[PDB]
This record gives sequence, structure tokens and C-alpha cells, in this order.
Amino acid sequence: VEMVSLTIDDHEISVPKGTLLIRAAELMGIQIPRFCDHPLLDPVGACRQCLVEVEGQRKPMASCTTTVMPDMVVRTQFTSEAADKAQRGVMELLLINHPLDCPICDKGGECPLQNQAMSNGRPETRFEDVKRTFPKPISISSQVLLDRERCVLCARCTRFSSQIAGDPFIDLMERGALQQVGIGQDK
Amino acid sequence: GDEPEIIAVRRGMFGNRDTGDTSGYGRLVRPVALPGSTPRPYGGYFDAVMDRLAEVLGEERYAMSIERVVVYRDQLTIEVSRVQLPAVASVLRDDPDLRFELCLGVSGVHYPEDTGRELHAVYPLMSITHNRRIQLEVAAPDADPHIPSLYAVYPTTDWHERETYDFFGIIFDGHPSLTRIEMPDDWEGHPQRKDYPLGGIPVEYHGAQIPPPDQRRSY
Amino acid sequence: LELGQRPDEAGPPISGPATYPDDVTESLRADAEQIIARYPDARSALLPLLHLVQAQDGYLTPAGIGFCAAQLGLTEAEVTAVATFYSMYRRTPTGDYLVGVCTNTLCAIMGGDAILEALEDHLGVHPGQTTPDGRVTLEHVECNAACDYAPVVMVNWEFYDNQTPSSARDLVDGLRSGSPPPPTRGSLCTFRETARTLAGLTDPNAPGGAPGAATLAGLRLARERGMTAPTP
Amino acid sequence: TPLTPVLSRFWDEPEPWTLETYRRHDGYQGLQRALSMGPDDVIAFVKDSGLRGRGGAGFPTGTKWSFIPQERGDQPAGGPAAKPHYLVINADESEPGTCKDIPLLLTTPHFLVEGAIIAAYAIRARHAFIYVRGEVLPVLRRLQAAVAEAYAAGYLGTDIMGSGFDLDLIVHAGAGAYICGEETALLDSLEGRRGQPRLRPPFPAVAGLYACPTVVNNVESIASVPPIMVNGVDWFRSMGSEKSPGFTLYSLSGHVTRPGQYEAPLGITLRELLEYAGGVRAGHQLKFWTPGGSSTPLLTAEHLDVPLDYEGMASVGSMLGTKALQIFDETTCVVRAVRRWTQFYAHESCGKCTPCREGTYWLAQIYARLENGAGTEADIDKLLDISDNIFGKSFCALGDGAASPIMSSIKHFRDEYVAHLDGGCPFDPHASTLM
Amino acid sequence: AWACPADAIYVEGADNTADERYSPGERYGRVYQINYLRCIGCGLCIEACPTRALTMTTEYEMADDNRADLIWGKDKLLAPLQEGMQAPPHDMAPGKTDDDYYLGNVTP
Ligand SMILES: Cc1cc2nc3c(=O)[nH]c(=O)nc-3n(C[C@H](O)[C@H](O)[C@H](O)COP(=O)(O)O)c2cc1C
Ligand code: SF4
Ligand code: SF4
Ligand code: SF4
Ligand code: FES
Ligand code: FES
Ligand SMILES: [Zn+2]
Repeated sequence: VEMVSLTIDDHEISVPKGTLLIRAAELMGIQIPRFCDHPLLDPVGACRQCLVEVEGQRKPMASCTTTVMPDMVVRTQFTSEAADKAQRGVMELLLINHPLDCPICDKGGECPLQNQAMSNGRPETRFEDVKRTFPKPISISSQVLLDRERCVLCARCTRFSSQIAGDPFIDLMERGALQQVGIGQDK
Repeated sequence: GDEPEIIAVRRGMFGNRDTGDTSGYGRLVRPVALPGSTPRPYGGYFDAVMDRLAEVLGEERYAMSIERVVVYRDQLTIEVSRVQLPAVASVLRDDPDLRFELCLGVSGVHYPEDTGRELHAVYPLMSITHNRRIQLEVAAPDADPHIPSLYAVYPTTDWHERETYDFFGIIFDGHPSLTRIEMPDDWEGHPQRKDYPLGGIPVEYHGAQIPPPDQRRSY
Repeated sequence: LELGQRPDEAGPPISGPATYPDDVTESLRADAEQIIARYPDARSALLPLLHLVQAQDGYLTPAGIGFCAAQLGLTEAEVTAVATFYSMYRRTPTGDYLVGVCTNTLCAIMGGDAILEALEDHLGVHPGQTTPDGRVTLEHVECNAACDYAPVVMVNWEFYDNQTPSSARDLVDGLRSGSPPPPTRGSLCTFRETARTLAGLTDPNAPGGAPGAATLAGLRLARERGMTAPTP
Repeated sequence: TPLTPVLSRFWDEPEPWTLETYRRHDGYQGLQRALSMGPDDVIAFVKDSGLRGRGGAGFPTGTKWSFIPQERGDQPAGGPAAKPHYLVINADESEPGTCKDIPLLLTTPHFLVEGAIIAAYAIRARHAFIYVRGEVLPVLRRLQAAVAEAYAAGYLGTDIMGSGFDLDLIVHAGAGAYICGEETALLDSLEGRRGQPRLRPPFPAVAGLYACPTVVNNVESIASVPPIMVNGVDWFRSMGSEKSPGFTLYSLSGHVTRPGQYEAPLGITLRELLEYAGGVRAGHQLKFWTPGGSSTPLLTAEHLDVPLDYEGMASVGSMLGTKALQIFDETTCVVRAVRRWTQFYAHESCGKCTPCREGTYWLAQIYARLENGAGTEADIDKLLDISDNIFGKSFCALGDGAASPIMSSIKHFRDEYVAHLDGGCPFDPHASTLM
Repeated sequence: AWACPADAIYVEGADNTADERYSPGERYGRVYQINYLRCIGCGLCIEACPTRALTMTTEYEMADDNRADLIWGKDKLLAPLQEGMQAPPHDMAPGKTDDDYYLGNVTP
């Protein structure tokens, strides 16, 4: 059980070799914002919400994908102004195309996007342009209704349906800003 | 110890009290710590107060009596040790340099998740002559909820100590008569404790009902 | 239930014939055996295989998706995900010639935007749309790595260098008509032929492909000014 | 500095792409020279040559090859046998302005094939793949023909040149995606997946194609191998500089007389290249230009004399990139060009990560407003803030490449950006059209 | 109802559809009850409402002999169908869309 010691923010901890920065920051009581991360899914670092400043690293690193190395130093949005700026910018970019659907969205009140836009978001929109739009909702089965505009394209659904369950009957489809979770055609 | 008191340990993000409505967000462990002891140069008159207190009490008596000193939002809390409460209160009231004539009451607060320190009685004291005020805090366990009553020093506490008992079960030993003041003498339980259920009833509606707030979900 | 995307939405979702006839799938499997045999992993042959089905139709259809999934043991969802990612997999019946004006920054500002506007006004169709004759399908393509040959016009993925708007409309008229002007650099062939070529099945001995003016400009200047590789 | 035809040498000859035409000029001699030397010997030989990667990054070819974990030793792999190495040649050339790989492949594809074989020997990869973007169907045909000829001539397959070496080469015709040009995205697209970049680590050196060791090299970086093999390291080092030696193809394109590929030593200044090309379009002046493709920060006249080499470009903040040298003059509107580049990046984004996917869309819309009548002074500050939020934060470098045009364009032409707030682009598009 | 400290509002949402549409957008309040023997008139509901569907009139006269007569339903609360209005179950105004409604860009 080789334990690697590192300092997150000012404080120090020791965690099993291979533990991700986001897991360590969880263990020490620090809420790094995250959407695409999932403890039970292989890390993908897609949404870039969980950026943190790491000593010796020019770019911010996705805490969800940064394996802990010995003697590392990390400063989250609680102590790194640069990491704070990175996370807040990712949050803004995450909300520009998002529908103004909270009153009608079932996830309202339990939405990680809402909560982390409160904790790690700008007070108000800067986006005066036109939002991306999809026709919604669309059923991907008898049970599940998909609202693509609200999709932050984190790929957690797809990553679950591949890794956890061997059921890749949805996937990320199209490309660019138009990327969308989808079933094949009608299957 | 100088480590803070953790009254609760939040698990997961978004304040979920249980498993949580989205998967993968429940792994955070955030202890709910009250402020720890202030380092030393307490702001304003606080030092002037505490130093004076430390002078009137001995070094040994002061160390055995005052468990902690916490300045928060420019408010001074003296986490006093149980048993020694009457002596400290007498010193505060009588000493001309402290002269906290006015004890404003006693308030119980229940921290079931604070081991051995479940029930805290808070004594707001004010010194009119010196225009000062502080808050004593005495922590008692749930299994031994006994605290020394301040009646001989602050008669005003008699009713407060009673209400606090009625609402928390904090047994102020030495109080003339700890009879329930708010609730009926035959009432079972101490309502302001967290273990006591809110005791509401569903609100009725045509074809439905809303359970009380303590049953429905919260964050 | 209305499962899947709405038919009228964004770039048209993969739609069309639900399945190919028996003989069509026989031929498709005959070609797919060769396509699969050349890779260390079966799925690696997905991109070629998709071209092959795009070669059968004028565009990707649910039948092609199903055939690729069946060959590679994938789900239709995964095959669709791969297919919708790449632009070369057209999602509407394509005309005999896919004419794409390179509208990239350089080509557009060197005149490509005028090329595209003139062609759109002439063919009477917008980019991505097929002419009613079914011979040409206009498009606007990103940089094709032929930037020297400014206002480059691409046709069935052959080149047409230095195209003026008049030259562009002459070229599209020739394509819609019987005989088109030859590619400045490449050998033109029908769209389905190009699809079979991208699959790695077409005969690669097709003629054409001279260096052209721009590929040589540097060597010509070196020769005319006595430059050369120094020496061993 | 002077032009230096090395790969361009054969061109203008009759059908240079043929194997006979290639052989007539010391073709496939470098393959023999390499095959005589030991694999690690060839790796060291190239590493001493420097030969920094010609596709975008500029990483040393030698070290990239060496990172492949060769078994070596006494062949002690008694347990789990070493998984196969792979050489994936990146014949994809989709960076805007970048048209050096395509001419090389079309005219003399064998430089690649030869070099590719050599590279496969260097890393000891039993298979090699040339992932060539589609949409260059002439180039794909040329490359397939070249590989078939190489098979016919015994340079591919088994017992190559009697060295005991075996190598099977596959030309993979990539579908349409710019993002496939990146290592680990080239690999996913070659694996039959969405051409999206992977995480790193694990790096391609340890686990790339099929999670097996892989090296991805630009076609220019490979086709530059046979020349150094035949002419030695000392010949290669004479060109360029120590920190960036060698020769490279420069795709002079844009508002320039005599646009084309010029094979010149590294560090050639744009002044010299324009002089060789005869300068910008007559009657106008160089307004701005890109050293590499659009992915690199814009440059202007004030850098006309700055050398075109990796260190030289880093000296100004630009990246040398692919030596695209897109040139634009007074007639062109910086905002118009940057808007089209942002449109390209939004179209070509893989969509994987929030910063690029969303910020490119937003910037494209902002630039649309700028070119149209709308647009405000705060819009420029928003453009810079969004670019900052993309640069560095995006999953792969495509986000950095998208932000680079915006950031450099603002830094150099905030005046013109402001002027676009008067009611739109003042410039007339017709004036910029190479007639 | 979320904001009501007294739990005096009960709301059940339901889908708008072409065959039957009650509000612009995908959701509408199919059931809407206020228990006025629990309502404390605080006004937090109003501040909570994001569409101004809920307002407070100045009408105050209310009293009944039944515990149940003071649980006022949706049909008791809906404001009177002013002139120019049509029955609640109908499609949006032609060409208009929920955004057009929230921006105030609608007319009879
Ligand atoms: C978005 C993106 C696109 C790229 N496209 C290409 C390309 O089309 N051709 C290329 O040679 N390199 C491209 N690269 C650079 C690759 O890293 C390069 O091909 C590969 O790493 C080998 O580089 P080297 O041959 O110079 O050593 C691209 C990089 C990025 C981030
Ligand atoms: S639908 Fe899938 S990709 Fe979109 S937000 Fe939900 S889990 Fe993420
Ligand atoms: S920056 Fe992100 S979204 Fe853009 S191409 Fe790279 S991985 Fe895809
Ligand atoms: S006034 Fe509105 S918010 Fe307040 S109690 Fe009554 S219904 Fe609830
Ligand atoms: S949670 Fe780490 S990038 Fe999304
Ligand atoms: S800019 Fe059009 S081919 Fe490169
Ligand atoms: Zn403009």
C-alpha cells in the first residue's frame, strides 16, 4: 500500500499510490468542481471543469485525471486564483448554450450544474449571442428521455454504458458544437 | 486539544444528507468544524478582558477552568470547563475590571455528532460599566448532561436554565427547582434536541397531503 | 415512440433504406473480407468499411450502418457515432460529383468565397445540396492542403487549381453536362468510384497528377538562381 | 539564406513518382544504409541529426523513436511477450495553410515510403500505417501506387533487402476530420473510433495503437530521413542551426507572387522567402501572416526578418508549426480572416471538452457580430477573455490553436477590431481576390 | 410551493402537448392547490415564482365553515379570462414561442 504524500492547497495528506488529485481533494474536504469525473468510471477529463494548478506545471491540470505523484503541490480554486479563473471560465462556457430550463427541468434542485454554477460561476450571463438548440425531448428508449440542449456532453452516460455495462447503444455523435448523445437511428 | 469541534461531517457534495440524487458525487468528506481557539492577540478589549481574567484566576486555575478561547466575527467565546463554571462566573461578575453584571440568559444547543460534548450551554454576559460583552460556553456529554447552575451568581438564569433543561435535558445541578417551564410537566422528551422528532402532521389537500418538513428531502 | 433524432434536424441524421437486399450484402461482405483482412484489429477497418457502404449508396444510410456493425461486431450506436464524426461520410444522396469550394480562410480571402457564391447562384443550390439533375452536389470544404493553388475547387476529391469564379461555373456546367474539364491535379471519377477508392479497393494506377506550377516554384527559382543541396 | 532543393529536387522531372525515377537519384540507398546499421544504431544516427518533428510540435525525432521500449538485452522476454510496435505515419495534413505534405506525397511519395520503412526498422515495428487524410484522392492514389511498387520491389513484406526484417505497410484513407491529425486522435480514428484525442499518459510510446507502443511522425519528418541517411548527419547539420537544424518545405501561399513550396534551411527569414517569391502581391504591403498554419499566432511586418525556425518563432511568441506561411496584405481584414479561422475551428472541433467545444462556438458568433453591423467595444475584451479561457484549458492543443489567431490578432490589430465597431467591416472583400 | 415556509402550496406539473396545451413550454401546473388554512400570506411564493404566474391580489375576503372549503384549487385561483383571451387548452400564438412569451412579446 505504497503511500504518496502531497500538499493540496496549503495542507498535506498521504494517499495510496495512483490516487487521483480529485479523490485526494475529496478526502481532505475540498470540493473541486466536476462533471465528467466519476469515481467508478475510468477518468476522461472531458469537461475540464476540475482544473487545478499543480506546481511545476504551466497549464492547469484536470484534477480528475492527474494521478498523484510524491511531493506534488496543488492549489485549488480555494487558493489558486489561476485555477479559480480556469474553473469559472469553463463554467461560463458550460452555461452559454444551456437552456433556461431550470423551472421545467426535472433535475432542478438536484442539479450538479446548478449547484456548481452557484459555487463556481459568474453572477450573471456574459453571453448575448444565440444559444445552441436541439429539438427536445427525444426518447432513446421507452424509459429514458433525452434533452440534448441540457447535455453538458460529459460522456458519463456513454462511459457508463460502455465500461460499467456492456451496452454501448448510445454514443457521442456528430462533431464539434453539434456533438450529442444519441442512439443509433431508432434502435 | 486545539483541534476544532466537529459538530457534523458532511458526506458528498451539495449537502446531501444521504446517498444523493446523482451518482459519483458522494465521496467528499467535509467535517463541519466550529472555529478553533484564537491564537492569542484577541481583538479589541477581548485581550484586556481575558488577560484580566487570567490575572484574577491563577495560572493553574485559569488553565483548568478555561478550555478554549474563540474569537469569531468580533465576538468572544470562552469555552469554559464544566464544574468550574460557577467560579469563573463569580470572578467575572465580581471583579471590578470585568464586572459583567448582566447575564442575559442561557441557551442550549445540541450537537449529537460532537463526541462527549453533545450539549452546549451558552451564557451571554454583558458588563454595563465597561460596555463589554462575551459568551461563556459549557459543554456537557449526553450521558452526563449535568452542568453547575449559576443561580447563586446570576439569578436571571433560573428561568433560562429551566427552559434549557425542558428543551434539552441539560440538568443544572444545584438549581432550586428544574421544573419544565414551557412544556407540560408530564411531557416526554426534550423537544429542542435533534433526536426529538419535529412532531408535525401532514398538510391536507384535495386528493393529497404534504408530510412535515422533517420527513421530506433536504440539503 | 419516436426514438432517435427528429428527421428534420441539423445535418440530416443517418436515414434511408433500412436494409440492403441479399445480393447487395453478399457483394458488401465480399469486399469487406478484403478490407478487414488488412488490419491487426477488425474494428480498425471501420473507416474504410463505411466508405464502402457510402460507395454502395450515394451516402451513408441505416443499411450501411447495420452492415458495418454486423461485420465488426459493433452496435449500430457505436458505428453511427464514428460515422457522424467525419465529414466525408455524406448524409444525403450525393450527386455524381461532389463539388466543394475550399472556403477556408486563405482560399476564401484569395477569392474562394466569391467562387462559392457564384456557384451557389449558378447551380441554384446551396452548399450541401444536390442539383435536380443529380449530377453535382455543391459543398464548401475546409482547408484541403492545396493553399498555394488558391481558389482551389475540389471535385470528387480531385483538385482544380487557381479557379476563378467564371472558371468555377464553367467547371460545374461541364460536370453537370456530359464532359467535365479534367482535374488540374488528379483523375476525376464518379463519387461512388471515389468511395470505393477511399476503401482501398480502386485500381491506384489512375493517370494524372503532374506537379503543377506551385509545387515547382521553389525548385524553378533555385535552378534559375543557382541554388541546390550543398554536398555530402 | 538560400533555397535548398532536397525533396523538391526531383520535381519537374518526367513522372518523378515512379520507383525507377526515384532510384535514378540514389533512391532507397538510405534504406540499405539504415538496414546495414543496427536498429538502435539508426535511432542514434537520426537523434544526432536532430531532425525535429516537422508536424507542428517540433519534438526531436530521435528521442521520440527511442522512447519505444525495445526488448534488446539478450531477448529475455520469457513471460509475456513484448507487444508489437507500430509506426503510424501521419500523412494527414489538415492544418489551414499547410500544403507541404500533399505536394511531397503526390510528386515523390517514395521519399516517405523509404523513410517509413527505415523508421519501422528503427523502432522495430512489424507493421506501419500511413494515415492519409481523404479529400486528397490524387495523393491517396499516388501513395497506394507507391506502396504497391515497394511491395513489388521487395522493400516491403518479409526479408527486406535480405536483412531478416519483415514489415507490412498499410495506407489508411482517413475520413474528414482535422482533429485526426493529432497523435492519439490519429490512433483512435485508425482504430475505427471517433477521431478524438486520448488522455496522456498513457503516451503513444508506451501504449498507442491498440494500446501497443506507437510512434506518430509527420510525412515531412519521415521523408527527411532518407536524405540524412544517404548524405549523413554532418550534411543535415550544416543547414539550419544547432537548436533547429535541417531543411523544411515552406508553403508560401496567400497574397504573394509566385506562391508554392520552397525547400529552404531552417531559419530562413520571411524577407528572404518573399524576395525569392518576388514579394507580396504587387502594389500592396504585407499586413499579416502566419508562420505555421492557422494554429500559430499571427505575425506582421515587424517580424519580416525574424528567422523561421523553432527557437526563432518562440522568440516572438509564435510557433513555427507547419511552415504554412499564409500571407495577407492591406486588402485583407484581420477580423474577417480570424473569423473564418474561428469558423474552421468550430467546424473541426471534436467536441470532446467544454472549453474548445463551447468557446469556439461563442467566438465564432462574436466574430459574426463583428463582421456584421453589430459588435461593441466590450466584444473585444470578451474575445480576449474567452480565448484565455480556452487557451491552456482545452483538452488537446486544438483549443490553443483556435485561441492563437484571436489572441495574436487582437494584440496586433485592436485598432482594426475597434474600427469594425463602426458598423461592420470597412474592407471590400472584392479587393482581396488574387484577381 | 418550494419557498412556502408553511407548506401551503401543492403543485403537480404535467406535460403540455399539441392536443392539450395550458402554458407555453413543456411543463404546466396541472394541479395547483393552496391551503389557505396554512398560508401565512408571507409572499415568499410570489418572490419564488419565475414566470409571474403567481401574484397577490388585494382581494382579502375569505372564510368558510369547512376545513376543506379553504383548500383553494387551480380553478378557483385562475384569474378571470379577460377579453381577447381564448380557452386555456390551445396552441401557442401563431409563430410565437415560449421565449416570445417570457419576453412579453405576445398579444391577443
Ligand atoms: C489539432 C491538431 C491537429 C494536428 N494535425 C496534424 C496534421 O494534420 N499533420 C501532422 O503532421 N501533424 C499534425 N498535428 C501534430 C501532431 O502532433 C504530429 O502529426 C505528430 O505528433 C508527429 O509530429 P512530428 O512528425 O513532427 O514528430 C496536429 C496536432 C494537433 C493538436
Ligand atoms: S446525457 Fe450523457 S453526456 Fe450528456 S450530460 Fe448526461 S451523462 Fe453527460
Ligand atoms: S480542444 Fe477539446 S473539443 Fe477541441 S478538438 Fe481538442 S479535444 Fe476536441
Ligand atoms: S403567501 Fe404564498 S408563500 Fe406565503 S404561506 Fe401563503 S402560499 Fe405560502
Ligand atoms: S471532472 Fe475533470 S475534466 Fe471533467
Ligand atoms: S486554404 Fe484552402 S486548401 Fe488550404
Ligand atoms: Zn472584417
